[PDB]
Amino acid sequence: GAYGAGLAH
Amino acid sequence: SHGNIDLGFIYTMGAHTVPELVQNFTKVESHKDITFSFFQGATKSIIPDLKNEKFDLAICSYVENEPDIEFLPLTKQELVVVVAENHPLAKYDSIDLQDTADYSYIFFSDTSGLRPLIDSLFAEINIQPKIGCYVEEDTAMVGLVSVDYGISIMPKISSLAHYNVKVLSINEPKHDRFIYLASLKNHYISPASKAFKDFALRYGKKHFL
Amino acid sequence: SHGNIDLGFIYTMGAHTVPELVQNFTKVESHKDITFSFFQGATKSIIPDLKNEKFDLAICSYVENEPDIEFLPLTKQELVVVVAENHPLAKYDSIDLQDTADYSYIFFSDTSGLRPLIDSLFAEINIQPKIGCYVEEDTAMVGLVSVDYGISIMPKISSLAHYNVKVLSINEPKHDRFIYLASLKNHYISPASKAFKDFALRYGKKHFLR
Ligand SMILES: O=C(O)C1=C[C@@H](O)[C@@H](O)[C@H](O)C1
Ligand SMILES: O=C(O)C1=C[C@@H](O)[C@@H](O)[C@H](O)C1
Repeated sequence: GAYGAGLAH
Repeated sequence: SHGNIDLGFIYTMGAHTVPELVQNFTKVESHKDITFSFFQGATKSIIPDLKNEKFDLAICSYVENEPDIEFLPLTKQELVVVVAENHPLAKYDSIDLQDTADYSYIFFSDTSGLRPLIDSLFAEINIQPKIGCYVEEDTAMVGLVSVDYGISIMPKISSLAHYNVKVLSINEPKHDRFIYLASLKNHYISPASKAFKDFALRYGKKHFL
Repeated sequence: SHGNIDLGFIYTMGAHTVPELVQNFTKVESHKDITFSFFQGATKSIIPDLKNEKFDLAICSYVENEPDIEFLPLTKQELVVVVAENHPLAKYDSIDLQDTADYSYIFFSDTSGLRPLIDSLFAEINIQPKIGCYVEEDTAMVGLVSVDYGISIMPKISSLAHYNVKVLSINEPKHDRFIYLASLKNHYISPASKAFKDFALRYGKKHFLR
C-alpha cells in the first residue's frame, strides 16, 4: 500500500 | 540456480529484515545453491560501494542527487524518542519532538542515511537540538541512552525492549522513514542478483509496506 | 579536564561496555566537561583510523605486527557456538568445536579482529569449516542463525537470548578472547584522553578481566 507513497521525493 | 550475491545494508536490517528475505528467497528449490556475502554499514559508506561495484545490491536510505542509483521502496520504520527510565520524559508514552528541546541528544553521525529525515523534523519545528555526542550504529546509541548519557531519536527496533529505557512515540511532527532497495542504473546485473532483487521487491510490497 | 575524546570501538562494545565506562568516568566532577564522539567498526578498519588520528583511543582486537600501536588488556569475551533453536546441535548444552564439522557457518569476514583466534581454533583441531556466507557485524550474524541459514561461532552477548537460537558453550578447544585499549605508541595524548585511558584500564582490571 505504501509503495507508491515511498516513490515520492 | 548457481551464483553469488554481494549485498550491503544498513545496520538495523541485519537483525530481522535481511534474514527474513534470505530465508524466504532460499526456500525455493532453484535458489538453494545461490550464495551471499553480507556487508553492514551506514548509507553514506554504502553508496560508494555500490558505485565501485563491491555490492551487487544495497538496502539503505534514499540519498538526494544520486541519479546513477535507483532507489525502490522496500520497507519502513517508525522513528521514536528513547530515554533512560529515570529521565523526566519517561513518565510519558508519546511526545512532540519540541518537548525534547531541553535535553542532550545522542545524535546520529553525518554518515547516517537517517540524518536528512531527522534534521528536517527539527527544522520543521524550528528547534536546534542540544547534541551531546555522536554515534553511528544503533546498539551503541541505545547503550548510551540506557546509562542516561543522553536521549535519542532513532528507529523503533526490537532490541530497545531489552534496555532500561522508555520508548516514546512521536506525535508531531509527522514522519515517514522509508528504506530502499538500491542498485546502479543502466548496469549489468547477474541472474542471481536480478532474481533476488525482483524477489525482495515483491516480498516488501506484500509483507513490509 | 576538558576537551574532546574520539573513541573508536568494535561493535560489541556499544551495548554495555562503553556505556559503563563513560557513565562511571563522567561521575567525576573534573570529567563532567569532557566530550566524546563514538565510532563503531571492525578491528581492521579501526587500526588505520588510530594511525591517521581520527580516533584518540580505540577498543579492539589485538593485531600482530603493529609496532606503532600499544595494546593493553581491557576486557574479555567468551566464544560460543550459536545454532537455530531446532538445529540438530540444539539437543546439547555444550559441544566440542569439532562437533560442528558437518554444518554450514555464517562466518566472520576477514575485516574481523576475531578471525585470528577463530581460525586458530579450527586449525588446532585440524578442521576446515564449511562456510556458507560471511558477515561483519554481530546482530546480522545471529539474525541469520535465527532463520537457520547457518550456525556460527561468536562472542556471547546479551542479545543472543532474544533470538530463536540455542547458545552452546565450547568445551574444546578453550582459548581466551581478549579485547584491548589501543593507542598510538609514544604519541602526545591529551589530558582528557589520558585521564580516560588510565580510568578505563584500571576499571577493566578491577571489573572486566577477572
Ligand atoms: O540509514 C542509515 O544509513 C542508518 C540508520 C541508522 O538507524 C543507523 O543504523 C546508522 O546510522 C545507518
Ligand atoms: O574484534 C573485531 O574486530 C570484531 C569482533 C566481532 O565480534 C564483530 O563485532 C566484528 O567482526 C568486529
